[PDB]
Amino acid sequence: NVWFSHPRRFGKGSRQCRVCSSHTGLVRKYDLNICRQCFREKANDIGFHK
Amino acid sequence: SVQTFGKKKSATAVAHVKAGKGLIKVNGSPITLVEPEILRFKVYEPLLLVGLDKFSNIDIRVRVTGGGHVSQVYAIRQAIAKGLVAYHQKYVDEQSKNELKKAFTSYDRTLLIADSRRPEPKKFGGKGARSRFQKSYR
Amino acid sequence: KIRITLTSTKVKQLENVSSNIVKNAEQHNLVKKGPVRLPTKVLKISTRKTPNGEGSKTWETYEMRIHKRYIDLEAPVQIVKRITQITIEPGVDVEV
Amino acid sequence: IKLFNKWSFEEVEVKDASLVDYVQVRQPIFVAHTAGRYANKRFRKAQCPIIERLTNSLMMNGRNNGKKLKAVRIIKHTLDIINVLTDQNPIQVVVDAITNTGPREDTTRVGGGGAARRQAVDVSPLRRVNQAIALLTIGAREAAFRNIKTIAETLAEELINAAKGSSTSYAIKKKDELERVAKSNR
Amino acid sequence: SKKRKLVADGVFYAELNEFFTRELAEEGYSGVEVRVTPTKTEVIIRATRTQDVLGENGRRINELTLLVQKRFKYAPGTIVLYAERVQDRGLSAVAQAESMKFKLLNGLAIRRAAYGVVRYVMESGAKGCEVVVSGKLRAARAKAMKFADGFLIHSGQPVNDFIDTATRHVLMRQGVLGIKVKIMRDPA
Amino acid sequence: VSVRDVAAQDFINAYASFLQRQGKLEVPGYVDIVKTSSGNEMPPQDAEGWFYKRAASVARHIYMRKQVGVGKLNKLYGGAKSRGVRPYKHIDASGSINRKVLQALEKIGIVEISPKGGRRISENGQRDLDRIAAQTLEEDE
Amino acid sequence: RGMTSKPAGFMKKLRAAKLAAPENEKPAPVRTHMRNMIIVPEMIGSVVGIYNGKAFNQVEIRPEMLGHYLG
RNA sequence: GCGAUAACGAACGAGACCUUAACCUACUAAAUAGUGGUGCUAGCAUUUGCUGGUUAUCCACUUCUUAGAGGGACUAUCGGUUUCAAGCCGAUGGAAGUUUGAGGCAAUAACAGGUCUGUAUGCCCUUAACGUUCUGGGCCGCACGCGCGCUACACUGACGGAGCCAGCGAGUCUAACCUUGGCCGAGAGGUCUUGGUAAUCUUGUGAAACUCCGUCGUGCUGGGGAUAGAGCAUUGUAAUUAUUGCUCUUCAACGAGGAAUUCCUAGUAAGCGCAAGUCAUCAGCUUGCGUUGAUUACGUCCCUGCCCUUUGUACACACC
Repeated sequence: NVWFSHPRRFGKGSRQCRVCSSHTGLVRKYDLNICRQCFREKANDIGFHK
Repeated sequence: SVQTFGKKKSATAVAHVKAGKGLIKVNGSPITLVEPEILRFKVYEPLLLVGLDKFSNIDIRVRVTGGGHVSQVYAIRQAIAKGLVAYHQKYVDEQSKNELKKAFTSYDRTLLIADSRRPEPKKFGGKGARSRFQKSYR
Repeated sequence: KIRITLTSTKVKQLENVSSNIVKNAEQHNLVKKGPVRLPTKVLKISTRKTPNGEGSKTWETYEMRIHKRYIDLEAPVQIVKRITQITIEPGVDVEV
Repeated sequence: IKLFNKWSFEEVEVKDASLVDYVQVRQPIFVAHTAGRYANKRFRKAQCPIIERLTNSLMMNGRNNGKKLKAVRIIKHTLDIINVLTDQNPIQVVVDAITNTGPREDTTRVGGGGAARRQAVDVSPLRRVNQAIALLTIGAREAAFRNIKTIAETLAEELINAAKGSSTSYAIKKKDELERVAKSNR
Repeated sequence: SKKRKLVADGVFYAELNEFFTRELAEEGYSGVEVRVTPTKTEVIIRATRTQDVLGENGRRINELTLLVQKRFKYAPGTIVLYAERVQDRGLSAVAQAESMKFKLLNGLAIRRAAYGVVRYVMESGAKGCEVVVSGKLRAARAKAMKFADGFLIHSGQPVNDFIDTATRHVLMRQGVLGIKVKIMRDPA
Repeated sequence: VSVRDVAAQDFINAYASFLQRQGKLEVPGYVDIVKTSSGNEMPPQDAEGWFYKRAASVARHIYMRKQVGVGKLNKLYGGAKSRGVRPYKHIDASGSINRKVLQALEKIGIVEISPKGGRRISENGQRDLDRIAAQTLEEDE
Repeated sequence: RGMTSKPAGFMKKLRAAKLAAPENEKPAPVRTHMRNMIIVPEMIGSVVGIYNGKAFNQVEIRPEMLGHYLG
C-alpha cells in the first residue's frame, strides 16, 4: 500500500489514514481520521480545529 | 463639530454637519459625481425637508464606505437626518425628530429610525421573506 | 513600539496578566499607548455532529475562542526589560 | 403626496368613497398609480393601481426576471407617456380603474376532496387593492408571453379597457366572474 | 497561540496519553495536565498511589520521563514529569470507574458492584453519584442498569455543579463491556 | 475643473479626439483585428480604433487611483477572473496592449515611473486630462 | 504538449527498440500498455501493443506518424 | 399560567444559564481611514482660491470595528374584551416585542433500528495461503427502468460598449498566498526577480443581479447548446482509458411536458453572484455568506402524521 515511502511515480503513494486504512477524502490539516469520520469524534475528545 | 452615524444593509455613514458654506462633499468628490445615476435625489432629500432650502444654509461633508447605490443613498440620508436633531441653532434642533418621523408619514419606516433591513436569503417551510403569509384581509 | 501580544483560553487568566503589565512594566519611565482589547482570534464553523453516515438532521456549532489582547509598549527604554519578572499564568501564550 | 416631484393627489379626483377612508395617499396604502415600461419604447397610456402594491403582485408575476430593480423603471418611465398622449395625470385615470377591477364581494374556495365549494365572503377596501393588481399582472404576464407584445405595451393598453368597461380587458372581466358567483351562491 | 503547526503539539498530547494509560494503570490513572512552555511540557501525572510511581529511591519516575521522550512514536522536547497524588478515591469518577470495571472483570456481579460504590462516594462527600452499567448485566443480553444516589440523574440540570465524567472498558471472555460514571461534587 | 466634474464615458471620448492629434501615440494594430471580424458595428464613440480611446481610459485611471503598476492599469489591480488572468506567466492579448500604451504616453511626458514599482501621472499628463474636462463641462451646462 | 525542454519519452521502450529492431522485425504483436511515451523513429515497423480496455486493435507504425504520443 | 378539587409539596425534562446577531454608553484602546502641525504630486485660473488622488513617523483631533464590563423588553405602560382571573386583541415608547431572530439542549424508553469497513471485541473460521508484493484493466461499462440535481424552450430576454456596489472566510515554518517587470506564444502552464503580508497586505470594486443607450423583431432565429475536427508549455513523471479551458468551425433534442407528484409559513424558499471544505490534480456536490425580494388562511370539511379525554375489543413474541 501507500505507507511505503518509495512509490513508482510521483503521483501512486497518495494519502491514507493512521487509524483505519481508509482513503476516501481525508484531511490536509490532520493526516489522521478515516475520511470525515474521526474528525467529529476527535473533536469530542479534546479541542477543535477548523 | 457635530457628527453622527446611520447605517442600513451594512454601511458607515460618517456625516459631519457644520455652519458656513453648503457644498456637499461625499468622501473626496461632490454629490453629483459620486452618485451619477437616478436615486441620488435621496441624499438631497432631508435637506430641503426641514423648511428652508440648503446650499445657503448648512455645510455637509460625509465619508462613506459600505453600501450599494440602493443602500448608500439611504445611509448618507439617515446620517444627515440623525445629525440634524443633534445640531445647534438658537432655538436649536431636537423637535425635528418628529418631522423626520413625519417624513415617511403614517406608515412609519421613517428617517428618524433606521431601515432595519439586511437582505439575506429566502426561507424553508410555507412561503416566507418579511411580512407574514396568508391573509384574506391584507 | 515594541510589540508584545498576549493570547489565552478564556477571560480569567487573561485579566491578571494584562493588568499586571500596566502595573509592573508601566510606571513613569514607560509610556504605553495602552491596554487595548481587540476582537478575539476565534475560528468558528457550523458543521454536522454525526460525521457522515446515518442522519443528515443533526448539527453542531464549534468555536475556538482564543482571547487576544495586544497591549503595546511604546517607550523602548530601561523598563522594557522588567517584563521578565512576570512569568505567572501558563496557558497565557506570550509572544514578542 | 408628490410622486416623482411633479404629480400629486391634489390634482386627482377619487371615485370610490370607502377607499378614501381606508387607503390614504400619505403612505398606508399609497394612492399613486403608474406602471407599463420595459426597455425604451414610448407607446401610449400608462397606468397600474397603487404603487405600494406594485412592489407586491406586479413584481413577482412581471413578466420579468429580477425583482424590484426591474419594477422601479416600469413604474417611473411610463409617467411621461400618458402625460403627452391623453394629457392626463397618470394617477387619475386608473383611480377610475381600481374600483372596476376590485370586487365588492368575492368567493373563497374550500376543497372537500375533488369538490370546489365556492361560498361568498365580503371584501371592502383593503383586499380590493392587491387582488385587483394580482388580476392585472396575471393577465399581463401571460399576454406578454403568449403573443408578441412586451410587458410595456400590455400593462399600458389594458387599463383604459378596464376603466371604461370592455370584454377585451382581463381584470374587469375576472372581477365580474368572482363577484357574480358570490351574489349567486350566497 | 500557534497559528501554524497545531498537528505537531496536538498529536504529542495523544502520544503522552497512550503512555500513561498502559504504564500508570495499577498506580491508579486519572489524567495528565500538559501545560506547554516552549520546548517543555509539564506532564503532571496524577496517580492514586505515587509511592510506586516514584518507586525505590525514585527509579521509576526517572524511567517514565526517559521513555515518554523516546521509545517509539514520541518527540523529545527536553520535558519534565511530576507525580502528583489524587486526593480521595471516591470523588474522582475516573478512579472509581476504573475500580468498578476491575471488579466486573475479576468475578463480582453487577449489583454488588453498583450498590457498593455509590455508598462510598456519598460517605466521602459529593452530591450525587450515577453508576450506569450497560452491556451484558452478569452475562445476558444487552441493556442498561442505572441506579444513582443523590441529585444526579441525567446531569441534574446544566448550570454549575462540577461533574467528573468517565468511561472505561473491560476485555473478558463473554465480550467487551463498558461503563459510564458521573460524580457530582459541589457547584463550581 | 478636475476629471471628476466631467462624466466617465464622454470624457474618454473627448480626450480621445486630442489624443489622435499627438503623434507619439500610434495604433500597433490589434483591435482592427477583432471588431470587424465579429459582426459588431460600433458607431464613432463606441467604435474605438483604438489606442486613442483606450489611452484616454487608462490615463483617467491614474487620476482616479494614481498608484503604481502597468499591470495595475492592465486588467484594475487583481481581479481578472472576468476575461482572463495573467500575473506571473507570459502576458497575453491584454498584456501587449497596456505595456505599449503607457510606454507611448511616457514619450510625451504624460506618465512617469515612480520608484516603488511603476507608474504615476505627471505634469503634462494632468494638463491634457483636466483642461479637456473643462471644455466638456461648459458644453454640459 | 511536451516538445520543448524534455519530451516525455519513457526510457524503458528505448531499450526495447534498440534490441528488437536491428535483429529481425518481430511479426507477433509485442504488448506495450505504456501510453505515456513520445514515439521515435526506431519504433517504425515493429508492432507495438497498446491496450484499450476490453480489446486490442493492431498497430502498423508508419514513418509519417512521429511527433505524437501513443494516443 | 390562573380558578376548581382528598390532596400537599417536590424531582428529571422544558421556559434561563451558555453562544451568536439587533442597539445604547462611560473608561482604558489595536488595526484601518480622514484632517492638521511639514503635507506630497498635479491641474484649472491673471491671482485670490477651488477641485482630485495618494501616503510615513511622533503627537493631537474626528471616525469605524471588537472585547473586558455595565444595561435594555417585563404584556412594563394605555384602551377594549373576558367573571373586575389567567389570556387575547391592538396601540404607545424605541434600535428591537410578547421565550425578539438563529444556534445549543434531545427526558424516560422502545424500534432484538443501523454501524464487526473507525477503533474496540466474544466466538466461529481460513493459514505453501479468504496473507503480501509487482503491474495492467475494472469502478466511466450497456439493449432499459427509477430517484435527485444542472441547463434550456426566451424580448421573462439575447448581443456590444460604458458605469455603480456587499458579506462570511482562506494564505509554508523552512515547498505559502499574491503585487510587480520582461521574454516564449493557438490553449490547460513555472524557473527567476522585486515588494507587501503573517495576516495591516492579498485574494475581490478586471463582484453579478442591476442601470443607461443602441441593435435583433418572433422566425427553431440574433434562441438553445451536446458532439466532432482542426495550431503549444525549461514543470504537475505524465493526462489515449479518465483533466479543465481558449479561438475558428459543427449548430441536435427542445418551441412549457399526460397519469401523477414534491417543495416553498416572513429576511431562513425564488432569483442572483461570492467564499470555504476535501485537494499534487477534475463540482453542477457538500458547507458558509451577502445583495434585490414578494402573491397569499376566510377556514380546519377532506387527506397524512402527532397529542389529550371519552369509547368498543375475543386484541398482548410486543401489540405485521
